[PDB]
Amino acid sequence: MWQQAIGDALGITARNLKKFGDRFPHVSDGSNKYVLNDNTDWTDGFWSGILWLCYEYTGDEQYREGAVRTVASFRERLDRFENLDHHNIGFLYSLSAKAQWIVEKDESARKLALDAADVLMRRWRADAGIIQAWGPKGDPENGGRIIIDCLLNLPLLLWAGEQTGDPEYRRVAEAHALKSRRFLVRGDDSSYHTFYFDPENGNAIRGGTHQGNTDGSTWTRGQAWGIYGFALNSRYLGNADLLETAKRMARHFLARVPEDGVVYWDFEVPQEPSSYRDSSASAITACGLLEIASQLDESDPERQRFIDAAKTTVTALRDGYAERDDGEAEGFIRRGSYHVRGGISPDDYTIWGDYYYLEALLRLERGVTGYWYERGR
Ligand SMILES: CC(=O)N[C@@H]1[C@@H](O[C@@H]2OC(C(=O)O)=C[C@H](O)[C@H]2O)[C@@H](O)[C@@H](CO)O[C@H]1O
Repeated sequence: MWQQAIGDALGITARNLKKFGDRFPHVSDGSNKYVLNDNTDWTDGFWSGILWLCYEYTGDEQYREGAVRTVASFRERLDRFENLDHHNIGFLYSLSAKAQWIVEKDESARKLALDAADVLMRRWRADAGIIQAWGPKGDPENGGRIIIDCLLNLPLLLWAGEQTGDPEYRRVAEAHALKSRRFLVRGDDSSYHTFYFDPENGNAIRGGTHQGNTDGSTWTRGQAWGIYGFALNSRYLGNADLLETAKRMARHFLARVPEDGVVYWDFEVPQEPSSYRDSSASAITACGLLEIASQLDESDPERQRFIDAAKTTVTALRDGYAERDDGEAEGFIRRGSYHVRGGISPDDYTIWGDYYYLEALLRLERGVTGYWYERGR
């Protein structure tokens, strides 16, 4: 039921690895070909994650060799501090360096991940009690802003905390997670994309977005980041409240899935066929659902209900958005959207979409849970 889907992904990945060389895929832009970069964006780690997933499934060394090469690329990126002045250090190094340590216990990868965790830690603003999303410290407009995406970048810190025994990692991680729950999540279980606090004291100011339709809409990927993100912090912290929030945001998402099973880019715009979609949001959510389920009690009937929703979602992605390995297609799933309001790849492949789509398949077929935490933790 999942072998066929995985099969096409494996084939597409093998071809890409040869085609791309040492370059990294980000998103497509009006075609079945990925636009590449020299490891300079926030999405580069997803390529690494895909390669490590393919290796774990097949045992095929060509995948492992490609992943190892990206790790070397990440060491260079880190020791040069190239475009890392943001919170996405987690997405970047959890799926690359920490991934290798999770897969084969490579001490060298472990240290790199730890090195990367230290840099991310210096993004914490004591006065505001948050981890700054974008820009250098004190940035006039972003110095006190947090984003729901950041929840997915906390696993790197939490993992490092357990690795080093340094309590500060978990302290700042839990604090930021709770702050996010109070201000980014809304009363109807929906969510804001970003939230602003007073840099001087950390007082709440306002919620808002630059990727969602309006400050008060629900950017589906934002919601997705929340679902999976809160569930991941929930696991590390053993926080029943964060888990509850994950489930709330999940149920909200599920009740707004359109007919073909894959969501539009924002829940608060007309849910019409001519509107852009965001397959990546559905992909992230499928993983979120499985993570939540994995934390529930067996007697919890909602557990199987989430697993089934995750399956239905992956199946929906497979039947309507997945690319068959036709020798040309470079992406796993179509119709992802990067920045709709901005006009940037609103109907294309997204490397993160591809990663979560595969992680979902690996979770469902082999019980392989990705690289957010140690296997068996
Ligand atoms: C480093 C940075 O700020 N990059 C911008 C992008 O931000 C990323 O967006 C997403 C996403 O899911 O789309 C996830 C990351 O958490 C976040 O840092 C994004 O805003 C993009 C839109 O055009 O612009 C980049 O500059």
